[PDB]
Order: sequence, then C-alpha cells, then structure tokens
Amino acid sequence: ALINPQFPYAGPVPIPGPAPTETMPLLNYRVEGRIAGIQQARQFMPFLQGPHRAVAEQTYHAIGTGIQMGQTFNQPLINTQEG
Amino acid sequence: APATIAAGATGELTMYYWVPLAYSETDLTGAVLANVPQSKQRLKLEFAN
Repeated sequence: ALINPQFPYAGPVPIPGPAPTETMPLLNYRVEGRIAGIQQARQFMPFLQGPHRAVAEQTYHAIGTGIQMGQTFNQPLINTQEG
Repeated sequence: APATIAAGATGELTMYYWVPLAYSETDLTGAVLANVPQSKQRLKLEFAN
C-alpha cells in the first residue's frame, strides 16, 4: 500500500455503506437417516480366490507287469590258453 | 501300382507301411516292453474298401 499526501486514502470505508440484506442465516439442518434394507449373505462372481495354473507339470500313473522268461544261444567252448 | 487300370483290366498293387513305436533303430524312445506275461497289444488296421 501507498498513501499519498495531500491526496490521502480515505481512512476507512465509512458509515455511508448500504446494508443490503439481513439474509445471513443458515438454518441448521435437522435430519434422521435410515439405510435398512435386508442384506443377504452372498454375492455371485465368476471367480474369486483362485490362483489358476499358468502351466501344469507333466503328471502320470504307473504300471508294470510280467514274468522272467527267455530263449538263449551260448558261445562255443574254446581251448584254454594259460593257467 | 499301375498308373492306370483300363476298362476291363485288373491291376496288382503293393504297399508297405512302418508303424513305429520306437523312434528309430538307435533311439528307443517310444518303444514298448512286451515281456510275455500274456496282456495283449492291439494293432488295428482299417483297409480301403
């Protein structure tokens, strides 16, 4: 702010002001609020809580069976070298 | 197989197929242990008609 003498800035907005209204009042709000609809315990989703496999491992079962059977052919006898 | 079989003719054909179990003569991947214990193998063949 600058004040300049001799033209000085009025020393106030004075008493000639026009009170325009008495509408100043905010009427307090008084209220009762009830949000009470029956609630049912459940919601349907496509899927909740699953941690789906991105790849599975290979998996398997097992079997064996049979017996011990055989047809054989042997090497001929040979002269013994030494000993 | 004869390239063509003319009207009234009879042609003779020969075909061979190798049904593999083992991958090759040196790679036994896929081979089947069939020791003589009696549960049977089944080789099903459907021919032309």
